[PDB]
Amino acid sequence: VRGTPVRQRPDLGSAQKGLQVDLQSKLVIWGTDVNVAACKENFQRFLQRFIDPLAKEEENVGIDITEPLYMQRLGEINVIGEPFLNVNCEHIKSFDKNLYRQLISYPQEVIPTFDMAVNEIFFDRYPDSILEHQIQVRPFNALKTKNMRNLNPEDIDQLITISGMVIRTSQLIPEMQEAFFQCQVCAHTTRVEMDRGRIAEPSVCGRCHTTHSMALIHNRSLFSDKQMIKLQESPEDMPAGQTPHTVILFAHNDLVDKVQPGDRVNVTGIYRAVPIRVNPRVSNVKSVYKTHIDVIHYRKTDAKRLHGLDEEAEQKLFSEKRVELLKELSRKPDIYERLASALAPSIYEHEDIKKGILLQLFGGTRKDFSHTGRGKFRAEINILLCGDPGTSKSQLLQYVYNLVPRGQYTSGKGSSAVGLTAYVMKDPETRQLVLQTGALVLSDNGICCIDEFDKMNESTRSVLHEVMEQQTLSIAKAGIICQLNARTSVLAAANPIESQWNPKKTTIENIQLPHTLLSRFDLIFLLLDPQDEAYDRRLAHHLVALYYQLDMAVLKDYIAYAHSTIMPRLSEEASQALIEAYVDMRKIGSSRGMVSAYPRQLESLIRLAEAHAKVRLSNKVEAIDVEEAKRLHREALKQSATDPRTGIVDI
Amino acid sequence: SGFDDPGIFYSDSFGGGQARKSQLQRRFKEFLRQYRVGTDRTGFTFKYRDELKRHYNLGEYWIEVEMEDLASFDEDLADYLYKQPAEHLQLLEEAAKEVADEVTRPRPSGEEVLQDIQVMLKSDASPSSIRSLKSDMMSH
Amino acid sequence: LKDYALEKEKVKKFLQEFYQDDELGKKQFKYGNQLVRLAHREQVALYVDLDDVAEDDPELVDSICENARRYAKLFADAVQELLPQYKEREVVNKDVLDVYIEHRLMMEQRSRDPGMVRSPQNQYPAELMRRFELYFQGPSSNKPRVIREVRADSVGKLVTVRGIVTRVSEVKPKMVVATYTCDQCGAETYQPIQSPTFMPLIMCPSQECQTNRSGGRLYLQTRGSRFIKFQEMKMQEHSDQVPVGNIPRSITVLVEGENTRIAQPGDHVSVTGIFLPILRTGFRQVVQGLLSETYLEAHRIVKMNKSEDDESGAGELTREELRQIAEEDFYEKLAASIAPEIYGHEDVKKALLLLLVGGVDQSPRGMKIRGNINICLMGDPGVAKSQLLSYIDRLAPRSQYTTGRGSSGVGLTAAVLRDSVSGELTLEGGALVLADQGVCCIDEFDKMAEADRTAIHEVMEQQTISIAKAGILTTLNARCSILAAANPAYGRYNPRRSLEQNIQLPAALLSRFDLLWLIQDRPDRDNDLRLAQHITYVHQHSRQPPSQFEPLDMKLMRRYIAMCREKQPMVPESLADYITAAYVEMRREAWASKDATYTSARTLLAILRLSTALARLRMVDVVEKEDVNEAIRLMEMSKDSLL
Ligand SMILES: Nc1ncnc2c1ncn2[C@@H]1O[C@H](COP(=O)(O)OP(=O)(O)OP(=O)(O)O)[C@@H](O)[C@H]1O
Ligand SMILES: Nc1ncnc2c1ncn2[C@@H]1O[C@H](COP(=O)(O)OP(=O)(O)OP(=O)(O)O)[C@@H](O)[C@H]1O
Ligand SMILES: [Mg+2]
Ligand SMILES: [Mg+2]
Ligand SMILES: [Zn+2]
Ligand SMILES: [Zn+2]
Repeated sequence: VRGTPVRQRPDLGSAQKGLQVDLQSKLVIWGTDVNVAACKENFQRFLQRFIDPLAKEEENVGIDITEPLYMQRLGEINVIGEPFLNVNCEHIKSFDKNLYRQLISYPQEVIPTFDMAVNEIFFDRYPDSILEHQIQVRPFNALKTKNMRNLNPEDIDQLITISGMVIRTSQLIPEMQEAFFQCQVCAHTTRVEMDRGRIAEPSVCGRCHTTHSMALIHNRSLFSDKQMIKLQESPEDMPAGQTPHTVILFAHNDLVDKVQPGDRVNVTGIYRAVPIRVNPRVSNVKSVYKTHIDVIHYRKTDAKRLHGLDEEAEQKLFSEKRVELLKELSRKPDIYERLASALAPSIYEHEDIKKGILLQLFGGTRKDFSHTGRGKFRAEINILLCGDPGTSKSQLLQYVYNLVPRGQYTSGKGSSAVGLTAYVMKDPETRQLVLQTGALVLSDNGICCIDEFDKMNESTRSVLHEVMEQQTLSIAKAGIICQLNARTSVLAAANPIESQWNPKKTTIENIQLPHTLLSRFDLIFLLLDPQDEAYDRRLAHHLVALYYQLDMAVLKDYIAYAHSTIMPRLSEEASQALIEAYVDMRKIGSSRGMVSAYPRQLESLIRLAEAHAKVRLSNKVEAIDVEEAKRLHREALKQSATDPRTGIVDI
Repeated sequence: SGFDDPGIFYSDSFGGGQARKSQLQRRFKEFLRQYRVGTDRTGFTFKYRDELKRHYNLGEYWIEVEMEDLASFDEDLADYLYKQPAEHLQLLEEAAKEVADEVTRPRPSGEEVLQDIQVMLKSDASPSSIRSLKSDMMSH
Repeated sequence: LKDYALEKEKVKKFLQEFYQDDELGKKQFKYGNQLVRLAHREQVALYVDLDDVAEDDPELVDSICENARRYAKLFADAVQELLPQYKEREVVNKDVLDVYIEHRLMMEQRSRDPGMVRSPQNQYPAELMRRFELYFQGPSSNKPRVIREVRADSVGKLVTVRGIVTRVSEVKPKMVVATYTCDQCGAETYQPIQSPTFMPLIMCPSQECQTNRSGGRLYLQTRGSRFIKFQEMKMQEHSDQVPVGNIPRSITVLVEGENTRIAQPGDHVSVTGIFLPILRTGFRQVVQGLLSETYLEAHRIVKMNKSEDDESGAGELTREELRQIAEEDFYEKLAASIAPEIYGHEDVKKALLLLLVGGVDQSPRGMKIRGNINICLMGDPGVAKSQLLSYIDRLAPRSQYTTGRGSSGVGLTAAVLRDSVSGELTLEGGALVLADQGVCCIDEFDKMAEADRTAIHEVMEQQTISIAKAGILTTLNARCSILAAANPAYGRYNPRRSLEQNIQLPAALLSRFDLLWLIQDRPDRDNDLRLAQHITYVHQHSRQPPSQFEPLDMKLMRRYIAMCREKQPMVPESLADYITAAYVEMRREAWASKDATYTSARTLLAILRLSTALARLRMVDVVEKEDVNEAIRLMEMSKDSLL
């Protein structure tokens, strides 16, 4: 302590009695097995000398041999102003297993001890540092609770980690922390802090001794931020017949507005049980309590996903060694093919679909057309997979769904128009009507996978027009009028009319989608079945070999680096290549029953070329990028196998 | 299920300038248990402990407390009794009930319920005039 | 009328010296051993079988079954008094509640004053410091009652009912004793909760705060309080015990403690418990009087008769079942035991057994292939498709049966519905969720709504249900195998039209089915006479005609199938070429012909999971070539009727 303010922690709840009990007729807290002194000293021992002996990557500061991992973090807290220490509970588990057991079991008593220990260590050195408040420790990565339905009343008030997707976040709620009073008579003022969740009103002023003359003045009081979050849990254990679960989270002061709807997050917090009133206007409570998490920490990183937008925007996400390795990869002649092949490794030789999906994961160049009157340009790549069944479209959509952050999966008739855009429900915790987003807004900066695109009625497929053209969702409903953001990539899979490609019908007759809607997709991959025996044999071997027996982290970091730093711009010779390509492709597609080209396919080419240049870490779009855009656009739609009169045959 | 109601239960108060009345009552209990009269030559006896024992076993349920004994053992308690007799005599009598309980324990059946003890009190101070009972002496 | 001190001595005597030869003939004290186990906190639930009590005190069993809540309390008192003398070591304090119990006990000892008589309120409530929970197992001499007929004359009595579970809440904490601390004293205050609601206390009653006449406001806290796992289910009358023109009646079962998480919706269960009232005060009651709701306070919940449980953990059995499983014709015997009253359809029954056993789910580098076999019986009128489906429903552990459009829409998928314990919007699953890891029998598949056919697409391949409608935005989880029954395009197979023009399924849905079986009944004198003799014997004797092998009881079939289920076999490399060649040959003959269904990689995957199921039925850990041969042969027999 340096006289630095020790701000209260609403995430730990209201303080308890904190009675000290001696177990001899040593001085544990009543009902616990922790004494504050030994817990504090254990944690200091942990902070001073803990080294991860197995982890060397993604530190960017961590010397990871230097005796503290965490006092390096304290040094960072000195360099930056933020007074928060995120302690990985697995580290505590390694160092002191009993301390870990105590932490997850009595967090409300152990975490404040951790706070005192951290501030003692920090202000031992850095004794002239200035912090807007003392350091607050945030333990994360506790032993993951796989299914939150498995939690018992034995687990109430313990520290748990869960994962799921943020569904709704409330508006910020002001929570009182210190009340302000004035006497209506003498104008003498006093302040009263929250004590166990209530304020004791002064009831006599100490100046003019008038009974009940001090009045609470709300806007001179001190408040804290609170936010309710609906999180749809993503359990790793899914017992038979169990429906999906929504858990209430409450974030406080600084974790408020830290996650947006559609974000996948690991949340560490305290499992709380709270009483329900029988009416809002009485004080009787039910015998059966309801539960929520008081959020302690948000972890956005996931090993199996790509980096989220919050991570990619973080300046120190890569070490210099990592950036050099990524750039060295970008100099490889076939980095495009390597990265494409790293996608869906269990799917057999759909190399062009995988290249298109890679370009979709990279995306085109975000542009600010705001001074041009034009509007907003869609930098997202929309792919449609049309092909006869059994050709692994749903597997590709499932792979992309399970790989990106901010993704959604929709199939067929299970979605409606208002279920994709937005609707009003009544929050059953506030008794208030709140607006909930649908699938197309929850993937606002991600990929929406629409499966069985064709088996999906035109009512809900009209919603896609504005999303795919203008990246916005204008809703003019009864009272609420706004323009939701829907900057999604669309990965759609559909069957032909008659559910199987028949060769007697032209491509347009056989896809059978409105011809204005097909122009919104910038790749239409025709996943057709050649009646080919060699391919049968090779696929059969892949599939059977699948019944007995490039990295991801590098792919993840490569894509994150490309999104962070690379903003490809068209070169003059790329400009000319695009002009010629559009004119040629428009000549080609003007044939009988082929998918025609509109001025929108020129922008499709631009997006694909920019994405491909971004794969090279190029920062400059060149003729090779436009050439690959043309080639990908032609290979999808099988325009080499298409005659200008009729359908296609086989490759 | 919505028919019965059990009681409200509580525990002993395990854990935890102007002393609270519980503490004053405890000091009164200590005074009654531990106020010793006599000398090691003639022996020591605990005056009020065995007086409570004798009176209770006879069925008396009262004791006589000298205010100088209390003043010597605990001068603050005697000051409380003089200034605010009403509440501190309630404390002292409750203390006497407890001490009598723990010196007659156990009691023959029929005498199972513990009795209230009246604490009469005396002093050696010279009496004041009945004419001196002015208004400043009210509630003392 | 009766003296409960003597009853407590009676139940103590029962608990201490009742013995049985259960342990392999060795004579054990059945309940003393458990008193040991739950004195060391290694057990929570003590199920007091009332058949054991009846062996030596049937009058006690009568008293128990007549009050049943006095006696649950008596038994808890008696066991709580017996626990200290059965404790042979010191509990390791596995829990957090245990620490509170230990601290409270130690403080009580510390300030004991053994001879001083403390107030009746100055004590720990019994329920606060138990950690065990005691339940009755109904006497078998009590015949189970019907939910409709459990009425006011059985309030307070122990009854046993059976029905389908329709609805179970989530497990959530029910306050049993609310603990408070004071801001002045340091004593704890306890408020045992009996009602469904309670008013939290405001002022503390402890001795110190009464002596001091202090404010002493008390604060309700979850940390010292007692919660119990609570769960509310709705259970429904079985169909064959409803009056004639009626609908089935429900009963609310309040499940708490260790009986939670047993029943799931869709389960057939037998519940033993006390029929009890809830005062129902508060309303603008039309009628004067103390009217109340009712519920069954569950004591024993037993899944049964299709969702039997204990056999699963009792896989060890007689030497017999060893010898039949070892036999080579075991697969034929299990197939023949499927609906023995239906004559013929031997290969159909073999395929159905494969659907029951299922293949092995693969999870290679994040690209899931499901081991479920989906079968469609595309047949003529009156060829026993519905009878086979209804049988498979009665057989499989988690099976839902769906006809045309009674269970359409959210009757297959989920819906959001209001609850009662929390009053919010819970998600309830339909047939595809109630059959999440079992079979969903879709009768009249061809006359199904197009929205439901689309949902079935996504279920059959991705094994989920994606809903993005207004109230609901979830991906449900539906790992079921679809047994469908349908008629050809015009209700009867027309040999003058093409095979797919008769099936009337699109290529995508037709490929969703691992085995699609055509069942035509061409008349012929011999086979029709044999079918008629079988059917007329079944009518005459209510049984199938005797054959060489007696068909297995449906319990044995369930146990054999379940014992097969945990037998994941691997396809070896030595079969890779054989399987690939079979698939290629099948694929080539599919387009060589002009009367063939759509064929794809799913055809390979069907071979592969069918052969895995066949390997699993032989309890082997690798697939052999005979399994692949049988898979191929079933795949041809599926369309053999065309010839
Ligand atoms: N080229 C391939 N690579 C890997 N797996 C394949 C390939 N082709 C087919 N499969 C396998 O066959 C199955 C195809 O089902 P999937 O749902 O992926 O196809 P689909 O195109 O969605 O079919 P539909 O058009 O009927 O929806 C999957 O299990 C997949 O693993
Ligand atoms: N092979 C058979 N063995 C025994 N009984 C049979 C057989 N075929 C038909 N039946 C009898 O015929 C009756 C009708 O059978 P069911 O209702 O199952 O026909 P279905 O296949 O459902 O026809 P639909 O396609 O019209 O629904 C049943 O009572 C059944 O007992
Ligand atoms: Mg699909
Ligand atoms: Mg039928
Ligand atoms: Zn004043
Ligand atoms: Zn108190």
